[PDB]
Amino acid sequence: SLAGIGLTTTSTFTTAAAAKTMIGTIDTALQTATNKLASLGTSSVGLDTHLTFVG
Amino acid sequence: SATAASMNAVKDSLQRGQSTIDVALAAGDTITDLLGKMKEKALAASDTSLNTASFNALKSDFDSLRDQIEKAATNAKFNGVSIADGSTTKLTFLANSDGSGFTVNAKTI
Repeated sequence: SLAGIGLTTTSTFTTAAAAKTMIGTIDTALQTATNKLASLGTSSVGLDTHLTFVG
Repeated sequence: SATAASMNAVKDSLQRGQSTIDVALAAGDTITDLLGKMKEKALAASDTSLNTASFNALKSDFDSLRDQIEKAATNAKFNGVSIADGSTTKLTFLANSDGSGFTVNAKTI
């Protein structure tokens, strides 16, 4: 969620200079979001493997 | 005829030994597949032209797969006794109506 990735809701850029830092903020947000989703995918594969073994 | 009754007693122990080894073999097949996948991950990460943000993903994949191997290994027990976790050094089953045994060493995986 917006708090989770550090975006901070109701956070915009009022001038043409805050956008120069918003670029980097969105880059970091995208990086950490993709990392979290990769971890979730790994966990799902683990659940599948263990289910097979339990069978 | 007492001895024939004793043979009837021996056959069940032989069958139980078979069962335990099947459970171990299933877990072992899963473990070998996981080890192949881990080798693939490590080989992919050994590249020096790689970005800083892909190395972390490959490392986390590696760590997940290692934890998976550990779980798959410790769960392979039949009737509380197992020959793949490493709990005991060998299992001895009945093989003769006088007590002589069939020995199966332990192959920890």
